Amino acid sequence: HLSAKLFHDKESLLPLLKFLRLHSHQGKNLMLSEKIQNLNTLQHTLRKAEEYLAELKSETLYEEFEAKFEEIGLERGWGDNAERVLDMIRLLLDLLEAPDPCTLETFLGRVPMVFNVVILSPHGYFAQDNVLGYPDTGGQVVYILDQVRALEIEMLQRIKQQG
Amino acid sequence: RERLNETLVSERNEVLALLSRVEAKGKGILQQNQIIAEFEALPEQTRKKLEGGPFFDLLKSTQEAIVLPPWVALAVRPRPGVWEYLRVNLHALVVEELQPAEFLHFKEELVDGVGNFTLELDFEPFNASIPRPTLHKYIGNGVDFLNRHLSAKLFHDKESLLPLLKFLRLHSHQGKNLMLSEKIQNLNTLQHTLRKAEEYLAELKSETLYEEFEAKFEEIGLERGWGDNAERVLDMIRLLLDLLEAPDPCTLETFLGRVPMVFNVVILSPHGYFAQDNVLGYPDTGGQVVYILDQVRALEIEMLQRIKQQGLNIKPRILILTRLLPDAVGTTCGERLERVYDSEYCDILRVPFRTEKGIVRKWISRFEVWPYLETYTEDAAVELSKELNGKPDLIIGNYSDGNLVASLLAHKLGVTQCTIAHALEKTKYPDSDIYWKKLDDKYHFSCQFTADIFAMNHTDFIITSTFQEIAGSKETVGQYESHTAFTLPGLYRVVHGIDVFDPKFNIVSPGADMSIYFPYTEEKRRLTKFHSEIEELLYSDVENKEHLCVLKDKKKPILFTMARLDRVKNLSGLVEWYGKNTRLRELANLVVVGGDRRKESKDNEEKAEMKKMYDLIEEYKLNGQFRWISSQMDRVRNGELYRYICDTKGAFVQPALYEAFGLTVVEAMTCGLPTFATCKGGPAEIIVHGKSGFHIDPYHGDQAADTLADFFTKCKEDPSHWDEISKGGLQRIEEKYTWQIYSQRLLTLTGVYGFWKHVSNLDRLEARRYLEMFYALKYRPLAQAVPLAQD
Amino acid sequence: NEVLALLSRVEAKGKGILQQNQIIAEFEALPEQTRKKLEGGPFFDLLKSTQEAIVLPPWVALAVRPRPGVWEYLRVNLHALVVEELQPAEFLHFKEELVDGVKNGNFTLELDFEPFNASIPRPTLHKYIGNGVDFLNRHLSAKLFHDKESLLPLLKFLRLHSHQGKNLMLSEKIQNLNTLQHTLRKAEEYLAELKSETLYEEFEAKFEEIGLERGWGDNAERVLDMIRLLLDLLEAPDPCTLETFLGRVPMVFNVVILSPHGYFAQDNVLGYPDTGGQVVYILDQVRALEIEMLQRIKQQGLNIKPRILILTRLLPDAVGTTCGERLERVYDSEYCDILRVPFRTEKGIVRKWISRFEVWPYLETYTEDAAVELSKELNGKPDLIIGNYSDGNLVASLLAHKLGVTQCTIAHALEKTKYPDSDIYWKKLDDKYHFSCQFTADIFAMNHTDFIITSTFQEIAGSKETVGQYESHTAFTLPGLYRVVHGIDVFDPKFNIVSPGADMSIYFPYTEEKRRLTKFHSEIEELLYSDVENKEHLCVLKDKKKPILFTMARLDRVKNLSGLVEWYGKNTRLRELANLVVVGGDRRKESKDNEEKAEMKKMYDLIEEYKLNGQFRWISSQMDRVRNGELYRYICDTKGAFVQPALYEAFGLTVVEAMTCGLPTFATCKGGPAEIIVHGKSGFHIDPYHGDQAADTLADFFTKCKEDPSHWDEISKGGLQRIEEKYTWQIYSQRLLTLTGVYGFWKHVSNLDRLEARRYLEMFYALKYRPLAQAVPLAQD
Ligand SMILES: O=c1ccn([C@@H]2O[C@H](COP(=O)(O)OP(=O)(O)O)[C@@H](O)[C@H]2O)c(=O)[nH]1
Ligand SMILES: O=c1ccn([C@@H]2O[C@H](COP(=O)(O)OP(=O)(O)O)[C@@H](O)[C@H]2O)c(=O)[nH]1
Ligand SMILES: O=c1ccn([C@@H]2O[C@H](COP(=O)(O)OP(=O)(O)O)[C@@H](O)[C@H]2O)c(=O)[nH]1
Ligand SMILES: OC[C@H]1O[C@](O)(CO)[C@@H](O)[C@@H]1O
Ligand SMILES: OC[C@H]1O[C@](O)(CO)[C@@H](O)[C@@H]1O
Ligand SMILES: OC[C@H]1O[C@](O)(CO)[C@@H](O)[C@@H]1O
Ligand SMILES: [K+]
Ligand SMILES: [K+]
Ligand SMILES: [K+]
Repeated sequence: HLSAKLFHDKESLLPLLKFLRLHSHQGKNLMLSEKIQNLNTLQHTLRKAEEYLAELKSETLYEEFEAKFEEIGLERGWGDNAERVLDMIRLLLDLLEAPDPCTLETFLGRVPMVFNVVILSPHGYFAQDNVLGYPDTGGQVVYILDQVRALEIEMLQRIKQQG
Repeated sequence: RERLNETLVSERNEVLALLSRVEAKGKGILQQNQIIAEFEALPEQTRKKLEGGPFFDLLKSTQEAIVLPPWVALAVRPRPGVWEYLRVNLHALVVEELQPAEFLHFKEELVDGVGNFTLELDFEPFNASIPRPTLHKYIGNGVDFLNRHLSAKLFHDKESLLPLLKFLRLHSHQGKNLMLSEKIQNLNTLQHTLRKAEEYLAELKSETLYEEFEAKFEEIGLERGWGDNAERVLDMIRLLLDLLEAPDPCTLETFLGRVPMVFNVVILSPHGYFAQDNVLGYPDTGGQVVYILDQVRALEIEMLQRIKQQGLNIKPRILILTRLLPDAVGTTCGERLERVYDSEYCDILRVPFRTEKGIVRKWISRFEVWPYLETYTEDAAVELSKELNGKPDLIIGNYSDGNLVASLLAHKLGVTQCTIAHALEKTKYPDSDIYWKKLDDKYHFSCQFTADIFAMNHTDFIITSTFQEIAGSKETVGQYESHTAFTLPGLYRVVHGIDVFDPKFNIVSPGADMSIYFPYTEEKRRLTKFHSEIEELLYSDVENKEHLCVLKDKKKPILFTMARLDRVKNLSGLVEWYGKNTRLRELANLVVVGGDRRKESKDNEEKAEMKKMYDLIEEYKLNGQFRWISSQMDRVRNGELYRYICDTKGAFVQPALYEAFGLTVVEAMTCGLPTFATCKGGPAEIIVHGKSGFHIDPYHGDQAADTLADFFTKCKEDPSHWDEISKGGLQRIEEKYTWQIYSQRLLTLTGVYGFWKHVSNLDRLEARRYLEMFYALKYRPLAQAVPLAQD
Repeated sequence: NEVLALLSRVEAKGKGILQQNQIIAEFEALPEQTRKKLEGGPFFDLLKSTQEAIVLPPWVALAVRPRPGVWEYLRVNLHALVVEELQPAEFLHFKEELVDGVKNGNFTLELDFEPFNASIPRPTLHKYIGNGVDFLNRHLSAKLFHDKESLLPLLKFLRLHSHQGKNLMLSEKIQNLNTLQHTLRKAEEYLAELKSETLYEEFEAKFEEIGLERGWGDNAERVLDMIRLLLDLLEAPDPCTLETFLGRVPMVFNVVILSPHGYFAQDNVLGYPDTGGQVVYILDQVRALEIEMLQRIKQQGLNIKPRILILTRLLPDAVGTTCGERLERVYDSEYCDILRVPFRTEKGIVRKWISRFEVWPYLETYTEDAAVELSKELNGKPDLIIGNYSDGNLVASLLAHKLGVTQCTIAHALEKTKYPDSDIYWKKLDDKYHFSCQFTADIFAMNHTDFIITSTFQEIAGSKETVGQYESHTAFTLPGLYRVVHGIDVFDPKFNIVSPGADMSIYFPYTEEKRRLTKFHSEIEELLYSDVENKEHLCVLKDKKKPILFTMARLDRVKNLSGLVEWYGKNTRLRELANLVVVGGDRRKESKDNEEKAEMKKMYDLIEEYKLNGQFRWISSQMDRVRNGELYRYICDTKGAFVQPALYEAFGLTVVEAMTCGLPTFATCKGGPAEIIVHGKSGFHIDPYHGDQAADTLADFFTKCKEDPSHWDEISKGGLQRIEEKYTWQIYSQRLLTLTGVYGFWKHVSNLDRLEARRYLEMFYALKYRPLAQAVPLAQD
């Protein structure tokens, strides 16, 4: 649905830009800067970013080309090296041109997003010992402990990969 | 309009940048390419240039510098497919940017000097239907774009889905019903029918043959064409259910590619001597022929598998329509119907040219066939009507006459159309657009350019062999691209000819037949049966129509080339470069194959070119370092010939002023022979300089010649150097140019565009009338103008 | 009735290879058969509605017109039955076989405009034919309704609107619908408290600050109304409000009118070949258009001085006329001038008058020259361009294109309908009439123009039984040249019926004595009643007391005056009842025109053959409208009648002129007069194809009026009332100006989709007209 609504409808694409422009965490600005006010300069910048990066060595750290990026309106979060920033930028360019579901998902999943997570489990005796089997204390408790542990490994992984 | 700024740098660099803008004025009343615009005062400048700052922008990318009265106009191309036209004047200031139609006005004043209501062709209005990619990535990728649009349009729009239903509902072959029967009158029942089918089918065994459930299917409204077994019928049913629900690009393409569609194929290749033997190297007879022959073989094999897999027994037929030449002796060009070697279903179908005085017997040059094509279309319609069982499912045009005809044919018969340029003469003959009038009596370029612009927009999709054929490179303009804005002063002005972003361009790269051309290093496969013949061909002391001069030293590496002999192929030029460079003549022997000296020659360029070769031999005293070999018509022996050059550790050089694709380049590499190809056109893309081969510049040949001397010099020092490039090439080929994926791609495209054709019928209706009128009132007159051949 | 149709289909086959019209198809077929007719069933109506049937040996093709604008094409084998549906293109194949022996080339050009115009949905109703502005209004109204993207055009339009560098409406300060909104409200409060009559000079200082430029009104009351209209459009657009506003915005200041052929002047011309109602129409038009134009410019609070140029051809050697001067003021106007530019070639300018059928090779250069010459005359560029007839429409299109101006076209006649089967038979007519050129320009300007003005409904869609002038251009073919599958649509929103009128100061009832111009009587008496035969008038009337059967017109084949003379000549009863007075041809000089020259011989001969002396007075061209008006009123005095026996008449200003004077009129039923007159009420119809009946009908009128004198006065009154209601110049000027505004704006909205049609017509002009035009032999001095 998004993939289709996102195809050459300008009034449709703006939201994605607002998203990336407003996107920030803990006072640090992410993805697009405030210097980018519209799809036009967004398209322009992304392109300008592609040309440049295409030339650098794959494993080049974001820090190197960071100076240039900050000028043209690009803040952190695209990737840790040039290779990863390259793909991420290429994907977004694609969403602006010819949106498809695989691309839409793959990109929205890559944007560093989940940092702080709140999980709600009020009832039962929720603990890591001397609990399981008490009234109301059961698979939910077991499920949630396994979940956060797994979830934390991924979140670190994703935070690292996006630089 | 950013590029009109970096030039305002006259305020900073002025006393310098108005110099290069001068030493151009010191050429005068003309135009010149980057080679000239750049290599003029820029290199010929003094250290008082120091212009390697902000200004190198426009110079470095400026396609043509057109000198005029005090005003000089530049054409600047920031990115492929984007054009800004500018004019300042020489010494003086005030440089103002120009509109497209206006920039052409300035080009026309360069010849005629001044026809107010003189025609403008503009196609941009006639296509705004689907939007167009602004992204480099989608150039030559258009089907991927059309898919994504089609997917979107199809997504939950009731009315929007109906087209797909009707498509499968009407669809049929030779009166037999395929896909959906007439029972399904709306999406409601189709949704329901498909669902019930999947139920029944999901239950049965994987390998269960269609015949089992055909009974049930026929009952519920489903005819054949879904698959041979149940496993395949299931997949197809799911694909469709999915396009009904939540369409996506991968699915749409997959399903549309899969529907049984292409059974009868019609291929137009009228000009030249089209045959499987005793032809190649003749005028107009060359890579287009080789390409079509490999093409149909591959296409047949894929078609057969698709038909089998979909649960059909239908017999495919592929016809190559060309001209019947009753008088070409020693060829088969006189026989109406001929089976293509190694195919069951591919046939050459020959139809004669005629006027009201009866058939026209003699061979005619590809530049002169125009008057004959419309009657050819009529007559071919009739003949292919006779041979074909049912009508054509796909029509593919080739080159200008072929594309012209295939357009007419497809309009007439109502069939999906593809075109393949194979070359575009406007890029091969520089400024032949602006200067067309003085060239017309010889090349009749007025008809061709018209046929080209006509077919280009008339076709449903276009196949190209490279990206360069569409948008070229970052530095230089593409072959199609150069047709976007041009003028033929006095005739008409093309404001928008074609758009490098049009969703109809698809790049499908051909290959070389791998049983003919393989690595020289496989001994088990070498054809030694041929070595006597080849030893004679290269090294014998007999001079005759088969070969001229002689090689004194038989152990040198051979510098090899092969091609039709015409001016653009530039074989004479290479012979000169070689002649002048003494170090190179020392290291290697020149062996050139082109032109047929067994018979007196009827082609203008060929004749001219034979004259130069004859002279050059005398001028540079080529005897003993040179061997001039006549046209080699047998591809099989040709394969062994390439490999043989490999044994000597030589190279293949292709010195053309422009080369639209260059199969010989693909061939040489496939054999493992290190290749030096021209940087103008396709080989620029085929070869990665230094890795899979090298590039040379036909405009600086003395440099080309010495580059070659460096290469041989290195290999004598380090023989592993020769091997390095040999492998580079072998790999590039395996990676890029091969026939396997070709047919699959081609069939899939036909499926997608065929359906697209039906949705979008309503908005192309205007462009259809436009194109009808262009042909009627522009082409027909120009063609009738062309002199008839005299028997 | 499977046994019957095989019969009529036989009778129709017996006629052989030809086409037959309903006048014949079913006219011979249905009644001329046995009593086997029994046809009151369904299959009857099919034939009864058939416009033509083209019969070839195995087959007959039928064009069926159930309702105006609605066509079906069918074929039937004359044996075996089997009716078969047919596409317009396939039906046209038949005509092409009928003539050349085979269809036009398989790849020969088919003109089809349908896919082009389609930008806006077609009206299906009879009511909207000729009413197109009404329809375009409901469309814009809706497209405008609460659509941001759709209101911008109106802002952009109003923001760029200017004249001669003086800004109008909105200034550059207003960049968006929001500030426009805010400003209009701000402007609304202000003007609400002010006195109605406060002049724009007062609040002018204020408006300029908030971005409002001049042209909203002359006083506060008017600026207020207008601003509120715009508020409404931005809020809740409706058709009436939209039109009113668009018609109010000051737009037309400079007007360019194209009328190149004939001898175009204010005196000493009318009745000369090619010189006739088109000239009259245009003169009355500019006069009235100027008045309204001044009216509006004042009201919107502007001081601009209008200009109206009528571009025509400079004829240096036409003597006795003013056709030799470059600039001429139109009598009774401040701002209207005739502007003459000469025809020329490489060899220099061409002196001699050239017939309308021959001008084509000259029309392109004319346009270029005209452009240059009107650039000198006009202050600013043209705000409106009006094409007239074929050569005029052709040149009006090229100018409109060149200058980017709003284009209207007025046919004034369409030759294809005047010369039956001139499309299918075009080839044998061409050396003489060059219809390949003309039809080409017709089709070209018809589509190229922004809107079209007609003088009658019949001019578009005809009547229930008969095809319309434009309607006949929808599907037609010119064997060997090209095929027109869809050339025009009778329902096209660009059509507008705006009826012209007769100048009310020149033509009025014969019964107002104070107004009659008696100073003319001496002359007219000699004109009608004198015993002298000369180049001014031929023969002589024996009895001055009989009523006069009067007609006046250009003298040519189609006006069919030699016909009327013959009808009258044959019929003794008519001859005793009244004298025939025919005004046509100028016999003072040698006639340089083909039809007129031949038409004169026909006339002369008839005079001898029918012994016309004593009953007949043949008068030369009366070139002065003033005396002519009185001449009309004199015919009234005798209790005579006006008769207009054309084979076809596109509109018929004479018929109007007659009726306006109170002179009972019998006019041809072929073409415009059919709509103008209501048989038995406003006058009577006659059929030029049955003359002897036309005559008898006239004799009957006169016999009646003799027995009952008050019967003459009934028709007289009916004619007068009819005119008062339908044909008058007053509204014309309002409508035309309004239309120019609505269509002017639509230009900016629809521009996206006329780009396609624009390139289509460009190629048609370039590769079709030009070549044809150049093929026409040039005149030689
Ligand atoms: O005495 C007990 C009972 C339960 N469990 C664990 O609690 C979870 C029960 O989850 P399940 O989904 O099976 O049932 P639920 O308690 O969620 O209804 C499982 O991990 C059990 O191994 C346990 O560790 N000790
Ligand atoms: O004397 C000749 C000349 C041509 N060729 C073949 O003709 C084709 C030429 O194709 P290319 O694209 O290189 O040149 P084109 O003729 O298309 O311009 C290649 O397959 C060559 O092997 C050949 O076999 N013998
Ligand atoms: O000898 C003539 C003939 C014509 N007229 C005028 O020319 C016009 C003819 O217009 P109409 O539309 O009736 O016929 P048209 O000439 O336009 O075909 C009328 O105003 C006539 O009064 C005239 O004044 N004197
Ligand atoms: O009904 C299942 C119950 O057990 C839990 O998994 C907790 O162990 C909860 O979901 C709920 O209290
Ligand atoms: O223009 C090059 C020529 O050679 C061909 O490849 C045929 O061998 C054609 O494309 C064209 O006739
Ligand atoms: O075709 C009728 C003729 O009469 C006119 O109305 C002018 O008197 C013109 O439109 C045309 O020349
Ligand atoms: K951000
Ligand atoms: K079917
Ligand atoms: K304004």
